[PDB]
Parts: sequence; structure tokens; C-alpha cells
Amino acid sequence: SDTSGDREVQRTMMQLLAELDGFDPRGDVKVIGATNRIDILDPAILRPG
Amino acid sequence: SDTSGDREVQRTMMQLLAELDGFDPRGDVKVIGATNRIDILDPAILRPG
Amino acid sequence: QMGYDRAITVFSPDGRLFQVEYAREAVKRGATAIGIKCKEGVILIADKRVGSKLLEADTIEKIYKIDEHICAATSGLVADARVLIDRARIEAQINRLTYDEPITVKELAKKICDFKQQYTQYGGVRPFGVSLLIAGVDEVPKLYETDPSGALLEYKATAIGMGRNAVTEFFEKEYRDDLSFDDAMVLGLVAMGLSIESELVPENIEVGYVKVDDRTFKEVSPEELKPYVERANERIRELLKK
Amino acid sequence: QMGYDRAITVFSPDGRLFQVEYAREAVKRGATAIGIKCKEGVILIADKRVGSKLLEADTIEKIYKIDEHICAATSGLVADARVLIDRARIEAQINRLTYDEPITVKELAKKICDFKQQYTQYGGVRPFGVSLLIAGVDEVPKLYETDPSGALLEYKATAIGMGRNAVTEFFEKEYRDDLSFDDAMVLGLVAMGLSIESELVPENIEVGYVKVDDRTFKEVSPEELKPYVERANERIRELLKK
Amino acid sequence: QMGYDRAITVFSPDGRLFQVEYAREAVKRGATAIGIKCKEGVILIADKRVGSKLLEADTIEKIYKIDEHICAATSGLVADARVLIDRARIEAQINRLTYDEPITVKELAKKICDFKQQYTQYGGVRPFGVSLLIAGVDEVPKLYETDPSGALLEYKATAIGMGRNAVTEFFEKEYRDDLSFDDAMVLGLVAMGLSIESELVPENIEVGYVKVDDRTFKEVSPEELKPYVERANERIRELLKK
Amino acid sequence: QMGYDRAITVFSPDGRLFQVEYAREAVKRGATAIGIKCKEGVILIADKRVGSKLLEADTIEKIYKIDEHICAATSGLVADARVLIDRARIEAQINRLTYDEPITVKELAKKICDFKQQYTQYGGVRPFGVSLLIAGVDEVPKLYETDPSGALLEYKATAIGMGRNAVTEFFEKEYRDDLSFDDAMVLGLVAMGLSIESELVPENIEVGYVKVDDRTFKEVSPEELKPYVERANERIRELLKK
Amino acid sequence: QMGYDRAITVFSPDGRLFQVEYAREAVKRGATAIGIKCKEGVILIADKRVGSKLLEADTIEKIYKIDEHICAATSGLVADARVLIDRARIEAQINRLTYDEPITVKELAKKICDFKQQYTQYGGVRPFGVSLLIAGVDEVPKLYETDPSGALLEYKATAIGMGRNAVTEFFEKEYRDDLSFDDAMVLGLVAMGLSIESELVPENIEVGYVKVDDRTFKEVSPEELKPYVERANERIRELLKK
Amino acid sequence: QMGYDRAITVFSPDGRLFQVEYAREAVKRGATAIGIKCKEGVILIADKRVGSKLLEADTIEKIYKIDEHICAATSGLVADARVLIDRARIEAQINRLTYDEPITVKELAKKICDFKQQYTQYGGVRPFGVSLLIAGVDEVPKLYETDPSGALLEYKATAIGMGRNAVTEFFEKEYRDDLSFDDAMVLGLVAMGLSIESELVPENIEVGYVKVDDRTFKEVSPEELKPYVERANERIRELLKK
Amino acid sequence: QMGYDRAITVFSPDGRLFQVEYAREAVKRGATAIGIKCKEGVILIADKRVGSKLLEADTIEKIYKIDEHICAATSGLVADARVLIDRARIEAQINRLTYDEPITVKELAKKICDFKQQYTQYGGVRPFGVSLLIAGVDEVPKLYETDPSGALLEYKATAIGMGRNAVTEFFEKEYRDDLSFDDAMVLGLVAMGLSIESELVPENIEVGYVKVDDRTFKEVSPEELKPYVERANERIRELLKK
Ligand SMILES: [Mg+2]
Repeated sequence: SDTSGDREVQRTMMQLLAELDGFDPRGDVKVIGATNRIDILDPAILRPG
Repeated sequence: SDTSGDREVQRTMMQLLAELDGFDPRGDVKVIGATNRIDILDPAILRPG
Repeated sequence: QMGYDRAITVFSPDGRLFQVEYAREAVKRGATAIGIKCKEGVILIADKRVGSKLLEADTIEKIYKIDEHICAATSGLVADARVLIDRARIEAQINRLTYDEPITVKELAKKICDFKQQYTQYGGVRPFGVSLLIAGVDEVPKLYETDPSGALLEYKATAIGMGRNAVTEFFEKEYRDDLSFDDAMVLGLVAMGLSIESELVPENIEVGYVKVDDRTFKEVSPEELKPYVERANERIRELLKK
Repeated sequence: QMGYDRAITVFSPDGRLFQVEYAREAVKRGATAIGIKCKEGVILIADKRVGSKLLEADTIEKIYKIDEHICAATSGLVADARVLIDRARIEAQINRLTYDEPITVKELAKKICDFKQQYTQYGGVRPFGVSLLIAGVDEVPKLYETDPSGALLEYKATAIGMGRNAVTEFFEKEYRDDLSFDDAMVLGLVAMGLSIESELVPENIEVGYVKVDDRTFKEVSPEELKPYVERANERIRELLKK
Repeated sequence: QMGYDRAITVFSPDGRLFQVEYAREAVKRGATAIGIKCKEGVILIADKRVGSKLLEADTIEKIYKIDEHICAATSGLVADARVLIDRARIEAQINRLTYDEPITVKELAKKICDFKQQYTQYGGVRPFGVSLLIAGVDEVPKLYETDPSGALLEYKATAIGMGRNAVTEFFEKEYRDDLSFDDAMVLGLVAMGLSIESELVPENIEVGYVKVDDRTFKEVSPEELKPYVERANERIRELLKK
Repeated sequence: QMGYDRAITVFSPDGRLFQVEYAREAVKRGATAIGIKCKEGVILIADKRVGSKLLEADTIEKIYKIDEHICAATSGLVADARVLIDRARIEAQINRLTYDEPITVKELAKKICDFKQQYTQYGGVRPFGVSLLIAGVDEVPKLYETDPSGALLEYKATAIGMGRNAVTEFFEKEYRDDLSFDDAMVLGLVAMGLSIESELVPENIEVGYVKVDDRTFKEVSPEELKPYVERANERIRELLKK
Repeated sequence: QMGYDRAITVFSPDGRLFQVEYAREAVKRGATAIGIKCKEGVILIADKRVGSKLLEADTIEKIYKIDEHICAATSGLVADARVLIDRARIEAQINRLTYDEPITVKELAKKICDFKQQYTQYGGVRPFGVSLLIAGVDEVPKLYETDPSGALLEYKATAIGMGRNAVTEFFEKEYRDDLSFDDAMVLGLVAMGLSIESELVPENIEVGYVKVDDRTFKEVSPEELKPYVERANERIRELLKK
Repeated sequence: QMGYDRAITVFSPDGRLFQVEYAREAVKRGATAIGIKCKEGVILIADKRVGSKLLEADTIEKIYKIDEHICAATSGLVADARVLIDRARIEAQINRLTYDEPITVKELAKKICDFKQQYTQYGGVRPFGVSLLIAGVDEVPKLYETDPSGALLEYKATAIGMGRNAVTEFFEKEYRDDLSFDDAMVLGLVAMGLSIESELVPENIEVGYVKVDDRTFKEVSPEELKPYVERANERIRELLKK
Repeated sequence: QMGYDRAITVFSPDGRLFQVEYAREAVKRGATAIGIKCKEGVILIADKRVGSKLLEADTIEKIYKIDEHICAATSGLVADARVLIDRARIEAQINRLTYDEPITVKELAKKICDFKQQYTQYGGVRPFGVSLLIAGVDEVPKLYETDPSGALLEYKATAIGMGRNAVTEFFEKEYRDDLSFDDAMVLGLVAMGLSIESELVPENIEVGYVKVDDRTFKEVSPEELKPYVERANERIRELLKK
């Protein structure tokens, strides 16, 4: 959607994912967190767990 | 019909929008907006509250 | 931005033709013309303010006879308007020619819709930038609006041009179905004063009408206009005070 | 993919005409029209709902007879419908001229579609901006949907326009093949209510139908729309309570 | 950019035609012309003061006899004038061919505009960036300006070309509708004198008129012109000392 | 690529006309049409499922009759399918008009390819976005595939559309010329099983075939389909145990 | 870059539409031709210097017979010249066919201007990039310039091409209306001399005249041009000392 | 390169048409076709090689008959060949209409290269993108390559296609003007087998030939290729070990 | 340059037509053809140089018979030249039909230049990228060169093609104006020898000529080339060592 812009944002995103269930636990989290779209979200965070 | 520059504006714009409602009932954060006209502003900043 | 308005043939993903919408926005930069339909006639009002002391007082003067009981006013390109008016006339005389039948208002409006839609669809040309108000009494009074595209819409009172938006609101309040000729003549004048934001004098309007009884086109004369002006201007003043 | 969408002589590299995709979005910026097929005939209903009371909804038409046993409804530009139904009328009648036979529903659907394909070969003409639902009885009821692309598909219940999605989910549950005339009519009305999201008023809906038994087209006045609209509206209330 | 202005069959997002608005300015790029209507005829005055001693004093011309009793001036591009006036003249005699009727001033300009409408709609051809002023006496004097678009405006006094803006201002205070033929003739010249910013010499400017007693095109040779010019030249002096 | 594909006229550095090969992608999306030749006739099997179950999917229909021994199945636009088939129909009956011979399988294919091709070389018009297989027995089985390009490739078994991929890879192992009438009809039905990835119902499928010993196109009713469908359903399921 | 000189169907905002002023720049680059008007005729002079000894010293032509009383000379492309000069010769004769009157220089001029403007106005064809000088004596000597725009400009004496500005200055000072045929001829040979910044030898120039007392075109013979040149060279040399 | 290949009208700066260049690549993508002309006739052989056993025994058709003693074979786009060849047959019939003589190969070739030339001139229609080798025996054997450009070139042994380069190199050594009828046709099989990089069998080559001594075109059965193929394999083998 | 070279319709502000020049860069890709005009006849010498030993020397020629006493050469596209020159045959023919006078070489050149000229003006079709040398003798020899514009230039010694610049230099130096048919023939063999940069064999060249006394076209046999060629080779070797 913009050459520097998706990839910069995609990096912040793919970090956030590691802690969520990449190798690393919940840690009693309990997330919770809002959006207004579902189309812009990676399939990777979208699935359960 | 999209444009590339608009994608930038909008991801910025929503964080403007976010804070404005945001001040907890503890602390009084009042604001005064200004704009050229409502003729150049979106429905979502023209929104009640 | 895009190139869906760089051609007349090319649809946008939104579903629209912006090229037509910019033929819409060719209408709006022409001055106000208003049509009011009553249960006794239909009364067609058009600005004649546009001009100068320099110019004739009867400078365009929009309310051209199309048939002896059909008049048609304009807003948009006074160029684009004249050919459609002259075509309008030719289509009305064809109806008489081929049937010896007074031209139905609805059917003439159909024929105008067909005529512009050829110019809409075809891309080695552009559609007309003009909206006509088609009005006459076949044996019931009618007012229609024809669009740049050639879209037929039925109205019982409407305006086209810059004055459209102010007047739409005005009729929603005041317009009623119990209304009459005399009452309509005053209402439509009030609404023309809103559009220009200033008071009427008998010479800065033309008013045409097709009565149901006479069933003839008649112009209101400046002398007849003066008393309708006195009555109209009363409400003009009120709605232009804050 | 970008720029394979500003001609109609142009396929995209993904295979698909996106030009046509944008011509099917004009239908959806129109007003819904639903058709439902019963054994006793074929019923065609259309949203005559209008956004204001300065227009007169009754006269603004929506749904036109085409042949004495075929009727048709439109969704999209008023404008493009005018060229297309004038095409239709002339074609339906041209069959009667050289065969003396009232045109078959398939066959008219086909000839309108061949017209619409021809405006989709040449880049020199803008492809149509409407869809028709073609419903008559030839010898058996048929209920087609013509597509702006100039394609025809047989359906037994269908819609066109903005309500297309909702009427599909509705008739997915409640459509039966064993419906009677009175039941089909009711079901179609209920469905139109979902699409506008509100009750029906007799005065802003038009219904026309062609029975198999009679093979004559007849048009439902507001007076006779009344019995059906009470029964439909109770169901809409319940369904849109959820 | 901006425009949406490389095709005439594409409207600007304002809804305007950039192409025509641009072609309006080519009239202005060319030489001035001053038309003035009075109540004892109509005088058209055309600027033929241009270039150095390398050119002849006659420089064609710029004030063509269109009909016996109708004349026109031109401002703008000469090439475009040459063909426009050709059609104008042929149409003036065509009315007499089919009606044996001296063409009305009014109708002649309406059809000069109608030709030009065609070259504004059809993208296969340029707009003519030329404006004629049309002066004659059908049986009352009338003065029109025809426009590149094909817009049509009745004046009672006007300027076009280089002096278009300047002379509009000259005439707010000075011009009345109670002037004599002679007064008018002198006043159209003061204004012309205003435009080039200099004393006028009648040996390079061409004046024609149609009176109401005459009903014939006549042309004023420089010997005759001398006293008119002498009453103009005092005033041109008064102006250029303030 | 780019720029060698947003017109019909353009050649690419490869020599290919990507525009035409992108209308072969228009075919490629939706749906299987299968041709299978044998030495005791030719059998043409085609898809006939269309959308959900509101859609009547027991008609519309790929296997169009074209002569008393000529039939073609379609894959691609339905819009293009009607005109191309209609032309095909015209050309068949021209041979009867003028030679009092039903036309040969070869010549019809030859012709209708040339027709698509004429339209390839013209610009401002596109080739047809549909592909047919031309099945017939003149006195000999033939099976052709006529391309949206307007080229001719004779096969002894092929498929176009979505299922093209499956049926090719299947026919590498299975196809032989030792097939009879029966073995081919069941074997192409298995071929189609693999293509939509499901078991067959004789409701959603349609078969026409042209036999040497009848010299007729015949269209197989669903009761008649059903025996052959039983034979095939066991094969298709063993092959979807991969 | 400008985007207002892509086609002639575009205009500039400046009013000086660039693509026909680029047809003007085509003229300038071309090599010189001068028209010099006296009271005893008109004299017309043009380059024949072109090429070295590969090229003919008898290269035909730049000095065209159009009539046996009208000559023409050119600058710009001799290609564009060729077709135009052809049309000139037929047109002139066409006046003769339908009147049996010698076409006057003024009337001939207006017709070539009209021809030029056919090509100028249409956007699917470019203007001729050639200018024309038309010299005759109908019974009064006359000289015009016809622009590649097909615009008409009258001169006392004029030149075009590379040497336009030098001659322009030359006749600015010296040119009078009291010059005799001898005086004006030698004066124009001096001016041609200057244009090519060199002497004149009788093979670098072709010179023709239309006389008053014969009103017929005659071309001055090579050795007959030699004494005018002989006296001219004296002067050309005085000024190229500077 | 860029912008000189978006139509056939445009030339690039070197004077090359890049559109036309892409048309030779069009020849080269496609299958090899070789012609070898000898004193006793002219033999034309074209690759019948198929990438599947699901294509026909003879895929229709690689080598056309186009007159009594005139044949051609194709390489490049085989879609265009159908139209090209439809025309080539007609032109050769035509000369038999109007002089009732067998057309000579040269004049037939001229006329087909005019038909290309026709689509080369116009920028509306894209040119032929297929090359044919038209071969026949008139007064003596003649052999041409007619190129997409609309050019003819005569050769004494030739090639076009994929194999084009390989068979130019081969004949440069091996071809000579001392070759018999049989030694030549056999030499083309050797040429063809290198080209595909495989031993030849009758089902992957198509041969016709032209005899002097019969003065008629014949098309050689797969059966009567069998001896020549056998003779050919030895040389091919040696060549594929080199 | 940059869009002002990508259509033929355009101009540049240089005032060039870049498209025509590119069409002239086409003339310079092809091979040299050289003509000399002497008082006792006209000489035409063409390149016949073959790229290969498999190319047939008979046609790759430039020289075309046109009239009994007119031949011509071409440089440019092959395709363009044969169509263009078949037009010059026709034109020569028309003249003979309607006046019964064989076409002069000068008139022919004006006619075929004007034919190229409709294709240069028009936007819908490209000009030819050809120059001709039109050589004949009418009463006394004539030699003209046609430009790709359609410009017409008379010459006495001239070239076109690739070898042209050196041939221009060559005829400056070497050619004399007292030379005979025989002596100027040899000199043109030295000039062809120069351009191809080897000592000629008389089987890579072709000579045609027209003498005044014979008043015919002849074509020089290999037998009859040799004395000119042997004489030439002697002076050609000297320029390739010095
Ligand atoms: Mg929030």
C-alpha cells in the first residue's frame, strides 16, 4: 500500500507476535485490544492462541 | 479510489481522534479545534462527542 | 487522481461516472431556475437577473416556448441548452406531425432522455451539461427534471442550478398538496428571492405558465408581475433577516 | 493490476474484466428489485422508494411492461434503462412482426443481452449501467436476470441492486419450489422490507405480474397492494426485531 | 495539470470546460472591437490599427457584411473568423431561399452559436477561439455577442477583444439608453481610443452601421469619419491626463 | 510485461499478443467443458452447475445445437458465448442456403476461427473472450478446439476452463483410441469428476454427442445420463483417494 | 512541457495555441521568399540557391503559376507546398468554370485560407506547415500573406522564412508607394541579397511579375534577370561591408 | 523501445519500427518451416511436431494448398495464418478469374505483401505477424519468403522459424545448385531433424512438394515419407554426435 | 522528442516534424541507389548485394520499370516501395489513358509526391519512409529525388541510402559536365564500388538506363555489365588503398 510504509509497520507487528505465542507464553495476558477492521490484520495473529 | 499519500494521513489521523475522547474523568483536558471548513473534513472528525 | 474521469466511457469501482458528475457540476454554475406545480397549472420561473445595466433586461430569458403548452427553462451552458431546446421543439412537432396529437409532457421528456443518452454513452463526444425543466399541461399539469445523463425524474416542485439546495428545503416546509395557482405563484417567487439572496423587482424574472383551463402557454407581463412581487417579497425579507 | 480497467477492449492479466465489475456496481448504487417465481405465474416487485416528498413516487417508474405477457424491472441509471427498455419494446414487437408470435422470455433476455455484448466489444461506446430482471410467461414462467455484461441466467428467485445480498440470504432459507401465488407474493414483499430495512407502504412499492393461467400481465394498484402489505409487514417487524 | 483540458469531451472537476475557458481568452489575445446600440440604429466599430508601415492600412477588415442589413465584427483568431463568417453568410441567404424572409439578427447569431456547439461537443475537431459581434436592424436594432462555447448574450453596449474589461467600466458611468446615433457613434470611439491608449486616426479603423431608417448596411469612409473622430479626440485626451 | 498488453495492437519482445492470451485467461476462470473423441463418434460433456440453488442449474447450459450434427460447448463469458454461437449458427445455415449441404466440422471451425481473428486484427474492438470446442461427425468423428485468438487446433480429447489442468494430466495416462462410444462417454464423465473435485449428479451436467451411425447431434436427458454417471462415480472416488 | 501542442484540438491558456504557431516555426526555418508591390505591377522573388552542384541550378520551383495572372511563392515545407499549390491551381480554375471571371487576388486568397483551415480545425490531421504569398494584379495590385494557420494578413510589401527580419527592416526605411517597376524590382533584389548574406547570381533566384498594363504573369528569363542583379549587387556589397 | 511500439505508425530514431521488430520474434517463437528449391521442382516441408498425443494425427494444417501448383507453409502466429491464407487462396483464384491464367508465385506474393502493407499503413489495424514460404513452379521453380513487414525475398533454399538460424548455417555448407529432386527433399529432412534435435518419424513432419514434370502440387502421404525418413536418420545421427 | 515525435500529427517547437525525419532515418538504413543525369541519357545504378549465398540475386533489387521511358529506384522499406511504386505505374497509366501522351518525368514526380503527402498530413495512417529517384527522359533527360515528406527536389547527380554521404562527396569532386553516357556510367560503378567498399562483381549490381535516342528503358545483362565493371575496379582499388 506504500513501499516504505507497510514494511516499517510490518516490522513493529512481527515483533509483537513473538511474545504472543511465538515461543513465548501468555504470562497471564489477557489481551484484549481493539480494532475496527479485520482485513488489514495478518492471518498469523488472526488465528486462535 | 485510494491514494498512497492518504494512507499516511489516516494512520496519523486516528490517533488524533483517539486522545480526544481519551481523558479520564480524573483530569480536565479541554481542546479547541480549528479548521478551514467542514467541507474538507471527514465524517469521523465531524462525529458527535 | 485517477483516470475514470479522463474518459466518459469508464466506470469507477464506486459504481459511478464522475464525468457525468462533473456535467452535474456544469449545471450548478449556471444560475437558478425553479419550476412549481400546482393543482390548477404549472408555473415555471427562471432568473433574468444575470447581465448588467449595459446588457438587455431580456437577456436570457430562459423560458423558451417548445410547444404552445410546453415551456422549458434551463440552468447550465446556455450553449448546450439551445440545441436541446431546439431539439425539444422538433420532437414536439414530430408528435403533432405523425399523430396530430398534442405532445404529452411525459413522452417529450422521454425523447429528451433518449437524445442525451446517446451523447452519454458515446465517447467520441460528451453529454450535455444542462438540466432542463420540462413542463406543460397534456390534460394534467406536469413538471419533470431531465439530467445530463438523460434521467427522468418527476417533481411537483423543484429547482436546478445553484439555487437548488436552498429551495428543496423551502418546499419541504411550505409546499403542500392543497395548493393552488395563485398561492403557487406567490410561493415560487419567494423561493426565487432565496436563491439570489436579495429582493425581486418585476423585470429580473420571467415567469411562464400553462394553465389547465386555457391549456396555452402565457407569459406573465411585468405589469402583472408587480403585485405577485409585493406579496412574495414579504417572506423574502423574513428569511433573509437572521 | 492497475490500468487494466480504463478500457473495455482490455482484459486484465488476472483474466477478469474489471471494467464489467465496475458496471455491475452501478446497478448496486440503484434501488433493489426482486423477482420470485411461483407455479401459478411470476411476480415482479420493485423499490419505488424515493428519498423525498417533492418527487411523486407513483409516477417514477421502475417496472414497465415490455410485451403483453412480459414485464421487466430495472436497477441502475434511469438513463440507461430508457435506451434499454425502448430497445426491448421494439425487439419484443419485432418478433410479433415477422412471426406473429409474442416474444419468449428466454429469447427477449437473449436479444437484450446480445445488445449489451455489442456495447462491450467496442471501446467506442460505454457498456450499459443497468440490469433488467425479465419476468413473463411464455408457455411456462421464466424469470431471468440480465447482467450489464450482456449475460443471462435463469433463476427462480433473484434480486438486482443494493439488496441483492440480503434477498439471497433470505430466499436461501425460505424459498420453496412448491409456493402458491399468494404465498410467493408475500414472500417477495417481506424480502424487499429487509433490503430497505423498514416497513412497506403501498404508495412506494410497485408490483406487476404475469400468470401462466391467464397469460396477461396486470399491474397492482396501491388499493390492491394493501391486503398483501399488512401480512408482509408483520413478518418484517418480527424478523428485524432480531 | 490542472485539467483535464487536453480533451474537450472531458469536463474539469469544477464541472467547467477548461478547453473552452481557455479558448475564450484567445479572443482577448486578438484585437479589440467595440459594439454599441443606440435607439436610432446600431454601430459596430472594429480595430484595424495594427502593425508598422510594412503593412497596408487596409488590414482585412475587421467588419464583414454578413447580410444586406446585418454585419459582424471579429476579434480573435483570423483563421477561425474566415470559416465562421462563411457559414454565417450562407445561412443568411438560406433563410431567404426557404422563406424569402430577411433573416432576423437574433436568429442568425443563434445559428452562428449552433455551429459552434457542434465543435464544442465533438472531440474530433478544435473549438473556434473567435467571437463575432452581430449588429443589425431586423426592424428594431439588436446587438449580440456570439461566444466560442456557443453562449449567446444580448447587449445594448459592449466591448470584446483587448478592451473587453476596460470598456465595460467606461460605459457604467458614461453609456445611457437615451443616446442619439451621433452621440453613440462618438462614444464607442472614445472607448476605442481608451483601449489602445492613443489618439485615433480614421485612416486605419473601420466603422459600419445599420440604421432603422435605412435597414441597410453602410460603411463610413475616412472623409466622413473626420468630425466624429474630432469630437472623440478631445475626450481621449481628457482621459489620458488623469 | 506492461504496455504491451494494455492494447490489442501492441506486440511484445516475445512476439505474443498478451491481450488475446488474457482473454484466454477469461475462459480459464469458469468452468470445465470437455471434449472426447472416440472411433464410434464424439461425445461433448460440459458443466451446467451455476451458483447456488435459487439459480436453476438444469438449464444455462453450454451444449448448444448448431446444426443437425454440429454442437459446441462454451467456457468463458456468457455474453460472448451468445453472439459467437449465433454467428456460428448463421454460417452453418449459409452452407445449406448455398450448397444444400450441411457444413463439415472442419469448415465450421475454420470459419468461426477466422471470424474471431478478423476482430483480433481490428483495434478499438477486441476478440471474443470465449472458447468453444467444435464437436461433430460429418461422416467422420472430429473434435476441435477453437481459440479466442482465432486459431484452430484439432485434438482427439481436450478441455477448456477451470478443469483444463486436471483433464490433460489424466488423459496422459488414460486416453486411447480403442475407446468406443460407451467407454468414452463414461471416461470423459470421470475426467470432469476430477475437474470439479466431486462426484457427479446428472442434474448439474449435460452431454450432447454426435454419433457416426446416426449423424445426429442428440442431447442426453438426465434419466439417460444417470446409468453412465453410476459407472463413473466409482472411478472418480477411487481417484480422490489420493 | 507544455501539453497544449500535443494535438491542435488543445488550446493554450495564453490564447496563442502553440501547435499552429509551431506550424509557423516550420515556415521560418525554410528559406526566403519576398513579395514587393508597386503601382506598375507586383514583383515576386524566391530562393533557387538550394544545394550545391549535385542539385540542379534549374530546380523547379518556388515561383508558381497559379493562373496566367496570379503567381504564388512559399516558405515552409515544399512537400506541404506541393499539395497546396495543386489545390490553388484547380480552385482558381473552378472560379473560372462557374463564372468565367478571373479570380481576383483577394478572392483567391480567402479560398486557400479556407482550405488550410480544414486541415487546421481537425485533430485527426495536422496543418500544412507552409505559408504562402499570393501576388497578382486583378486590376489593382494586391499582396497577401496566408499563414499556416490559414489566416489572412495584407501588406504593402512582405517576406517570410529565414530572411524575413532582414527584408522587413530593409523595406521599413526604403519602401514607398511611388516606386516604379524597375525601382521596386532592384530594391527587392537588394533585400534578397541581404537575406542570404551574399551576392545574387541569376540562378539563386527565380523572379516573376504580374504587370498592370498586361495583367499577365511572365517569368523573367535567366539573362534578362542578369541586368537587375548587376545593379543590385553593387548595393548588397555596400551593406555587407557593414 | 519505448513509445515507438505502441502503434505501427511511429518509427524509432534509427528508422526502425520496433513494432515490426517484435513481429520477427513472432516468426521465430513458432515452429520451423524449411524450403529447399531444386531445378526439378520445389519442396516445402514444415514441422508437424506435437507436445501431446492428445492432438490430432495430422493437426490441421501446417501446409496449405493455395493454388493448382502453389502452396505455402507457415511459421509464427498460426491464428493469423487462417486469415492470411484465406486471402492467399482468393488472390490466386482471382487472377484465374480475370486473365484465366495460373497466377505466377511472384505476383501472388506481391499481392499478399500489399494485404500486409494495408495493415501496416493504417494504425487502426495491427499488421500480420506470421511469415509464409510460398513455393510453386511456373516458367521455372520459384520460392519466396514473405515477411511480416510486407517484404518479399527470394532465396534458393530457405528457412523461417525456431530452426531458422540452424538451417541457414546447414545449407550454407550442404545446399548446392547441383541437387536432384530427391537429394534436395531428403536434405530438408536432415535440416528438420537437427532443428528439433530428434530423429524424424512421419507424424512430426509434414511434406508436400511441387514437380515440374507434373506441373502440380501434391501432398505426400505419411506412408510415402517413410523411405526418405529412413535415409535421413543416418545423417541426423552423425550431426547429433557432432 | 518526448511525445512530439510519437505521433505524426504533432509538431515540435523546433518546427521539425520528427516523425518524418525518423521516416527519413528509414531511408538511410537501406542500401544506396545512385543516379546521374547527363545530356545524352539518364543512368540508374542499384545495389543487388545479397546477404547470403542462399539469397537469390534476382529480386532484392531497387530498379522498377514504370513507363516506356521511366525507371526508378527506391530506398526505405521494401514493403512501402513496391506499393508506392505500383501506385506510380498506375499514375503513369492514368495520364496515358486521358491525354494519350506518355507521362513526363516531372509531372509524374509531382503526382507521386502528392500521394505520399496525404499519408504525411493524415494522423490515421503513416507516411512512407521511402525516397525515390525518379529517372526518365521525356524529350531531354530528367532526374528528381522524392523526399519522405513528399518534397520534390530536381538534381543532376544524387543518391539516397546508407552510402549517400560518400556519394555526395564523390560527385563534388569527380563528376564533370562534359561527360558522355559511357564515361559517366563507369564513374557510377566507381561510386557504387566506393559505398559497398569493395571491387564489384557484376552479379551483386544492377543497371537500368534510358537514352534519348532509344527513348527506352533497357536493363543491363551480366554480359553487358562487365566492361563498365572491369574499368571501374581499377579506379575503385586505388581509392581503397589511398
Ligand atoms: Mg478510544
